[PDB]
Amino acid sequence: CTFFEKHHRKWDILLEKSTGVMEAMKVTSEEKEQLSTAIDRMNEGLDAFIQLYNESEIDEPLIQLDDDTAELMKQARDMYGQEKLNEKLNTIIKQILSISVSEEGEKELVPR
Repeated sequence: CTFFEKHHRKWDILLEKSTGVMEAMKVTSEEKEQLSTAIDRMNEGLDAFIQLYNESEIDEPLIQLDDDTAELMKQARDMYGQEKLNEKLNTIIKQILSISVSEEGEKELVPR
């Protein structure tokens, strides 16, 4: 992202800055810090990166891909909800997770 990669390390930057700092990008307005950030890069960044990865950032050698990101949205969605906005995040995450970014795994393994 800041070295060589472009978006390959950006999606992780948006997921690492959005709900990976809890202020560096979580205290931008809350509603705008989740939406603006859910569209900022998640817009074409997700639709793109996803169309390039569709694993949640697997290509990127970090841990795997599931925890690489899931661990982020998990710790948040398990600690507060995703960014302390669960109230509205549930939709922001459900949207940025149902948009087919989670892992294009039928929404998430099993729907029902």
